[PDB]
Amino acid sequence: INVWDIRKRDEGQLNQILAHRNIVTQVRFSKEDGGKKLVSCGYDNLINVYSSDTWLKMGSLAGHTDKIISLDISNNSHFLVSGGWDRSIKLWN
Amino acid sequence: NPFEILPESIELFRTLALISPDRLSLSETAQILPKIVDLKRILQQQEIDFIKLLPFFNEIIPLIKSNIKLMHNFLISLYSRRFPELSSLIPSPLQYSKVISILENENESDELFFHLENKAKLTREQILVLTMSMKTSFKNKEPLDIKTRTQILEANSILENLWKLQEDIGQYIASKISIIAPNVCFLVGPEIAAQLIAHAGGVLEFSRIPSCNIASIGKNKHLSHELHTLESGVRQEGYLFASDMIQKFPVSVHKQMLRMLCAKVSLAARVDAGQKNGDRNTVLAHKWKAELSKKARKLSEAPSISET
Amino acid sequence: APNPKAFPLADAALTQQILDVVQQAANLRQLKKGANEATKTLNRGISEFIIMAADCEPIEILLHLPLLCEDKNVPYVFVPSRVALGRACGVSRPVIAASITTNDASAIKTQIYAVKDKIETLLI
Amino acid sequence: FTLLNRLLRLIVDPNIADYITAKNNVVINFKDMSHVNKYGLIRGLKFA
Amino acid sequence: GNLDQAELLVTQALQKFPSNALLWVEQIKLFKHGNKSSLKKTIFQDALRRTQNDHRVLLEIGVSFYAEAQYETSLKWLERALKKCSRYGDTWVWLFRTYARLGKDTVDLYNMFDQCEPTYGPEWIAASKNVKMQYCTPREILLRLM
Amino acid sequence: NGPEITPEEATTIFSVMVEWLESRSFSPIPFPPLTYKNDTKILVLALEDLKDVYASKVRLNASEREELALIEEAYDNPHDTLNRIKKYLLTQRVFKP
Amino acid sequence: DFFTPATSELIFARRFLINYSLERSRKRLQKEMERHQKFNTRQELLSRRTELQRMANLELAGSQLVSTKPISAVSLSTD
Repeated sequence: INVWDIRKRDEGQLNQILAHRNIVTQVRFSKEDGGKKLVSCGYDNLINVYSSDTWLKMGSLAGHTDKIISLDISNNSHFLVSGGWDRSIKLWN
Repeated sequence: NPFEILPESIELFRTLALISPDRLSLSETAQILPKIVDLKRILQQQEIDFIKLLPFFNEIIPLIKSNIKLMHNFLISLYSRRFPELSSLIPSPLQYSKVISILENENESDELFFHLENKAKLTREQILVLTMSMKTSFKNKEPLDIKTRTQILEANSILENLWKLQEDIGQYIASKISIIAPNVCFLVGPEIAAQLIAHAGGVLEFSRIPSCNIASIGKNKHLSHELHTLESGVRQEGYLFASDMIQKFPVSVHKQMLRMLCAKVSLAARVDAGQKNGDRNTVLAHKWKAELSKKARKLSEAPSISET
Repeated sequence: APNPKAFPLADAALTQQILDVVQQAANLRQLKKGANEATKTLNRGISEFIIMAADCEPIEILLHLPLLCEDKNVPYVFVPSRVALGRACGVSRPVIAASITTNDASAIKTQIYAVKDKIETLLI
Repeated sequence: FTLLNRLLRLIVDPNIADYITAKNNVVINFKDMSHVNKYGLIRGLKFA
Repeated sequence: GNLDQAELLVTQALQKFPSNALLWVEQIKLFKHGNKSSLKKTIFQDALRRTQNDHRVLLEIGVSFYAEAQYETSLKWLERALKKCSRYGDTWVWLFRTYARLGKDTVDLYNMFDQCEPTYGPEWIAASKNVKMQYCTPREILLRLM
Repeated sequence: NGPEITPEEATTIFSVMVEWLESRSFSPIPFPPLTYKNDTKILVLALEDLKDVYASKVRLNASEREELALIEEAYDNPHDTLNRIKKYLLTQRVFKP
Repeated sequence: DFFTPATSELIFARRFLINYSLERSRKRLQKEMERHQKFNTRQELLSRRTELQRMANLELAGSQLVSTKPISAVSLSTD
């Protein structure tokens, strides 16, 4: 995940992140929280979470037997709703 | 009410289709024939909203096949040990049920003429071997139970009505195949295309069928006592072998025209499965039909004589 | 470009690797050529993955398969040239669709899982 | 072959009988002409 | 009841574990429902190639043919399952069901059963877990299973 | 025009044969077992009956050499030949011209 | 070609976009102004670690099968 800070154009633009074993499918932000929390999904079976500053892995989210092709975050950031080649929507509480 | 009646009906076909044969569940079984008549009237005069109805048939008709097959296996499960050769000699469940009702009619020459008229699908030789089994096997003793006689009469009724429903779907699809699968229609014919799609259910599924298995679709069940080998040498027979595209060319080429023909039918049905319902072009099946014509005329024309 | 419709389509390098696996499994008898035998492998479910051809015409006859591949959840790619594909399958006549099947005793199994993994990368 | 075949099903395992009639139904060939024998016994067979 | 995701999970579970028999058991059940029933005998052949004629797979063959009403074929497959593994009890259950429908004499089967003393299988273990059949003779266990 | 035999005639004559086999109490001939007692000797009789023609001519043609080759392979491998024979009796309904 | 099209329908909309993104740029950056003005390390870092701990403590809640093929698009509606 290439996190580009475009507020600084000539210095420290990119903060690179190592997301998933295989490629990255969808990336989302914590929305109403004012960002500061990111959530990413990819063809690795894990859905992982990040912060807007450290940009590090806080934890890995299991629950997908197979590829994770889509992800979306609740506006209030409480619950996560995703879908994948498992052909089933999933929640996180 | 079609959308109200139909899902519950398909659910019923799932229930009894899941019910194993030799376990009768007669009360639950008789509840199908009201839904059979219901689907007959929904099908016959409605002629409205086909586009929604096509996937519904693609769903139900395989369940209809497994269901009539189930009634067949349960029915022979009823006739077991009384006249066991009847399944081996009579392949079809329709011929099976009707001919059985005829053996249980009891009401000689009127019998030989009567199963020929009522069954109507029985060839002379089939009648011959059937009569052989009547002498060497059929017990001609009164049935074990009159309640068993009423049970098998009921099974005859539900199997007959169910087959009439399948044939009705075959006629309705037979009407709409022009817009359904235009390539297969132009390539073979409306009736035979309707029989292929009818036996294979969804056009998607008939595209999921390889070209090698299409030739045997519709083939009367292979029977070791019946003769097979023909001068054309074709062992598949079946629907497509009865098409004009084959039968117009000489006896030597029927085999190659059968293999090539089944291939082009598979490809054509795959194109029709890929195309939207609104925009369809027959040009592919057209140039393929031209190619098959070239193949048949080349295989028909022998090689020119060599200089001695 | 080899048609607007057909997707995904690999590059020259990955195409080279995939065709290498095509010839290899073809030497191990783990491959099934043709659209009909590809369909049979998909229905049986023993297919590791599906290769198809971009330059083939018409494209629809190869476009019936991707629906079946997405049904069985099996990966598939499009090599650009059917001539190169069948040439890799060991047939002079150009082949459109080939299928790498499953063998638990196969020595190339790891190669098939690697190439298959890159295919799943392409699928999207 | 139908009557004959049943009469053989009386004698032998119907596998053997169906083999017999299946062998009596073949493509008979002479020079540049070919047909099938549907009707009548083929004498050249050993079990004939 | 929806067998689509079941088929998917079977395919993936075979990709990870082709050798295990129980997966081919559940798949043979899926194709036993007959939503397709196009590829069937070839799926039995594949199950016998992968599982190498496992008694569970053979049993599932005899249960599928049991749902095809043919007690000669299903009886044959159940007997083959006996020869592979005797101590597996579901074989005996589906036996006494098939002999119950066809009508053959079961006495020798009771003899080989008392010689067998089978405890194995999901249905049999379930019988032991029903707590009413906890301590009782295997004969009346079978009687209550039928 | 179909088979000349009518179901009435077939009924009568087949009833005659069945009534005869029942009156004589004739046990039907079983398919040859996997292991049959006189099996090898029966195979010998067949092969010798086939070699009866070829013991004479000193000059064999191609087809005769193929047949005699088959027969010699039948002496060399009776188990493989007998199993090849039982396979055809159980299976093939389609034969070469 | 570079800068070739006129796009008449665009200019009327594009000026609505310079007004729109202009005012929401000033308003948004003003919210940022109040935020960076009023934060501090204590409830900033503690709340941050709290939320991150929550996400790290999330676990699969439920799942619902939908379609015969995989589910490509998953989007939560507003609220």
